[PDB]
Amino acid sequence: GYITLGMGSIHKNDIYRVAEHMWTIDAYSVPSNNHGSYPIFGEEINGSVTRIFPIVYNGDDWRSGDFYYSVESTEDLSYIKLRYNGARYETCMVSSPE
Amino acid sequence: DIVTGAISNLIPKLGELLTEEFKLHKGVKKNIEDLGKELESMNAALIKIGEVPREQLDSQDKLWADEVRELSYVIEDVVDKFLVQVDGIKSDDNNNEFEGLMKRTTELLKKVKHKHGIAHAIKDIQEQLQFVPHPTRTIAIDPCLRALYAEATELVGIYGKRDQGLMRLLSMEGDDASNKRLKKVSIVGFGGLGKTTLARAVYEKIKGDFDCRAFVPVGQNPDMKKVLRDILIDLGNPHSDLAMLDANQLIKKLHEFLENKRYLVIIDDIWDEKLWEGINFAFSNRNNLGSRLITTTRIVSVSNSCCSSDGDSVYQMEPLSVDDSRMLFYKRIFPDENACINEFEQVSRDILKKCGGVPLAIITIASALAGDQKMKPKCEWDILLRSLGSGLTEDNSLEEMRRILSFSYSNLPSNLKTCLLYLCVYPEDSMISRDKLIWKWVAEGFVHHENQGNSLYLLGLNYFNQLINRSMIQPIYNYSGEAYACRVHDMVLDLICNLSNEAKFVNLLDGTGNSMSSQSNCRRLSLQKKSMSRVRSITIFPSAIEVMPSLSRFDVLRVLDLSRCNLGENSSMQLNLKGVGHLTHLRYLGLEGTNISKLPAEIGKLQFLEVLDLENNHNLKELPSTVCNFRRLIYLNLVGCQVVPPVGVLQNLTSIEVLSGILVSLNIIAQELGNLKRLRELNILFNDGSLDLYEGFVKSLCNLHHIESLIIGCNSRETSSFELMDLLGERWVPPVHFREFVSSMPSQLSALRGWIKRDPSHLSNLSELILTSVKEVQQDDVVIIGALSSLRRLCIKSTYQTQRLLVIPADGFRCIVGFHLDCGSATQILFEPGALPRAESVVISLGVRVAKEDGNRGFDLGLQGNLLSLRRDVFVSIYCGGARVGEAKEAEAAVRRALDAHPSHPPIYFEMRPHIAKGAHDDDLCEERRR
Repeated sequence: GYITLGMGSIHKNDIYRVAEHMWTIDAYSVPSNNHGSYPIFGEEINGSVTRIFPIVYNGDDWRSGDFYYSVESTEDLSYIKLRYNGARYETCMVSSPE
Repeated sequence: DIVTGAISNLIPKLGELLTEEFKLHKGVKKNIEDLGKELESMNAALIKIGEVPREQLDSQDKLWADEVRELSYVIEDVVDKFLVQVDGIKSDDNNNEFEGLMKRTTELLKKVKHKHGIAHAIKDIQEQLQFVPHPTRTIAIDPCLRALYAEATELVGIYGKRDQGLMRLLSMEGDDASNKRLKKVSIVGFGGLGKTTLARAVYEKIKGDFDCRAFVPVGQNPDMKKVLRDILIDLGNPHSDLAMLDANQLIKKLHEFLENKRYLVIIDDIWDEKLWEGINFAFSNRNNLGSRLITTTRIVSVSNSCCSSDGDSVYQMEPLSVDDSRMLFYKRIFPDENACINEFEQVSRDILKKCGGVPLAIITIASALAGDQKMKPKCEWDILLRSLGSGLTEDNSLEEMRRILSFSYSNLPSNLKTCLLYLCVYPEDSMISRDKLIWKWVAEGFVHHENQGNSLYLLGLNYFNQLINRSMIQPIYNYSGEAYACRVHDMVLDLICNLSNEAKFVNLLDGTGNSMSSQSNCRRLSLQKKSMSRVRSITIFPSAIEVMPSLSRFDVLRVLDLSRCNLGENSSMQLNLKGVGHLTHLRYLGLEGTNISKLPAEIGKLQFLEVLDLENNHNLKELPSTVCNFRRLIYLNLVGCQVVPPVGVLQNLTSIEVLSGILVSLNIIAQELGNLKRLRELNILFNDGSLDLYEGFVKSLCNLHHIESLIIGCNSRETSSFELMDLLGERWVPPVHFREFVSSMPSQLSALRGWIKRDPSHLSNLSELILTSVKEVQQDDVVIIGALSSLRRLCIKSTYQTQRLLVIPADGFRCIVGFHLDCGSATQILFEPGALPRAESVVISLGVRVAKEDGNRGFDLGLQGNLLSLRRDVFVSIYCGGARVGEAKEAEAAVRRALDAHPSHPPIYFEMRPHIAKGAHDDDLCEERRR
């Protein structure tokens, strides 16, 4: 029960809460050292909108600093992705809870 | 070069040892007095001999290969031993043995120079040869550099997608007998002409007319196992799992899939020449159906072997004109005006005919002319000129363009050569953070300790900017326009690797080890997937942890890096830190991201560390009760780790210049905080709050006269106290070069106004200001913030707001790239026309207004014909405050109307915080309250 990517592994039962809490906080409310303020709206899939919010290596919440992981999701916990900046971009899809 | 660089730093080092240590022993001082004079003569002699290349010094260069380079190490092995170990063990007899070798070297210099024909500059030496942390800001990155790279990437697009000729030679016009035969066309070009982008246009636009398609890169791996596996994935369709396969059976392996199938595959970014024949053998002879094979290459000679059959054709991208090429050149040198040098200007352009005017060769030669200002008569016209080959069609391979990059390498001033060579330890196209690289240069000692007592980090920063300046490393920008990472070009990587492996400076393990011993000395090793006691730098990347020996078998090691690795407390490598005791020479122990359980108790026995980076470790809880001997360290990063500092363990650590992540309990913020006079950056986290704690923090901060960065945060959920911010604004005065201020505690802008009219030197370096709990933002507050001459990133929130409107003046904010003013329900925001000249991203809120205009008006901001420099997204919130849905929807459309004639087309987003999105009844009769 994990999701593998460029150099790390994140346990599955933690990405879900990151994808959900990002739809309850305000938009552009948490500043960052680089990049910019998050969460940021993304491109549209099957209607509605998407949001992106950084996550840390272990899987805990992110308050401020620097990051190299991101989670993008819709407001149904159906379409979820994991994003990695690192050396190069690498995207993997996330299954849906049942 | 390497020989002079490694020795040029020991003369100041042993001179400092005489001042600090050797003055105590009269007998040793006399012996070191002989050591000092010989070293001053010998290293200076090597500089004079430095005009003669190393290899011509058969007596000397082979003696580095045997003794001298090791002598520069064994001396350094006892130089670092002189400070503490020799002070305890009294290894004076070792000096007598070594000075004899130098005496022979002194005799050799008298003899070798006399025999080799060099001028006898030994007796001629007597005739011919003979506090503040900020020494000098040598240079900042040239502002014109960012625009120049922007045009180059935009210029390659226009010169791409011109495949009208390429489609003609594809022979895919109609039905013909020749169209039924195999036609494998190869395209070749220089490093930067942009054929890789062009090759995609044919691939995408021909999908309908072809049954199958494929596109997979090769890269800089000269192997067949990887490409065959990649090819079989997308021959015409996925073909399940075929990882376990052989190269010989590829003839049959491709046979079972495309025996009579119309196949259209494309192979790009290849440096191998016989690969074309091998796949062609697997593709059999010419068929009777009709297929095309397109391959690109950056080496013509490699492509010449790839394309040397009848029917096949060679297509190369043209040179970038003669008029459009001047734009990429004349911008870098003469931004405004020049009418003095034109004949030399034009003739230097025609020099590039060896490549024709390729983008890479233009930038490398142009930027070498100007580093910070213009230059004297060039005189380059007499060296490279035109006689350096002619690569229009035949010398364009690694015969001519390589020489152009080689000429610029030898013009770099002295010490920059050794710093640039060190970048070979990183893989292709890797991301190199600025902070990590600079703090590693100091550890090994590539920065000459000039002016005797200035910060090494700042001098290291000067080197990085100058490398960015000309052509050697490509910057990677970020928010507010700063370079926080760098990249190395593809061809420049080849030049560094060949030059590095010729002098054996750094060894790169491919994944199976290198048979280097005795003469092939192993000095600095980089690992990317006995008799090694002479190693002094080991680096491991997070893909080869399974291949590494234990930590015990090391005795002279200096740098040990395990960033992002899996040292931790997991896996099956038995990688416990126990056994680190026998490493009493380390200068860089970077455990950046491993899940460390407990720091070893003997870590304090290594009284030579300069940097210690624990960038992320959640389960770390306490420092060992032995960290009091570290009096030579500059770096200590503790972010992401919940550790409580021990009592009375931080006072005698008086060498710090940066500290990131600590807590406060009773008096650690006052008893052992003001003693650190060299601290420059501070990052702290507060747990609790009372007047007996903030008072101690403020008093200590007054004694730190050399602080330029400050970050404060809170951890407790309750933050009703306003004590910390008000106390700081009344007593403390910022230094002359204060740079960063970030705070999340509750704050007031009256305090910031106090600092402005106290400082003798008004704030002229505060480039950032982050505040997330401001209460009041008044009209007088915005003007004062807008008068700062170096601000680059502002982000202010608001709570308990009591004003009705705010305006941003036209004459005001000048160097702002980010704007994050997000006041609450009140404070309608109206931008003054033609303001924020260089803003790149803004967020602004609006509300219900009313009572502002007599009639019912659509909510209008100032955005029509304004913000003429937006590039990234623009965000506008919306606040109802007990209003009508129809008004809110009108506000959504009104804002989007203004930013539609903007001649840059930036993306626009909106978000309704009260979540009006419902069953969508227009006559909702008010929505909610402010909650």
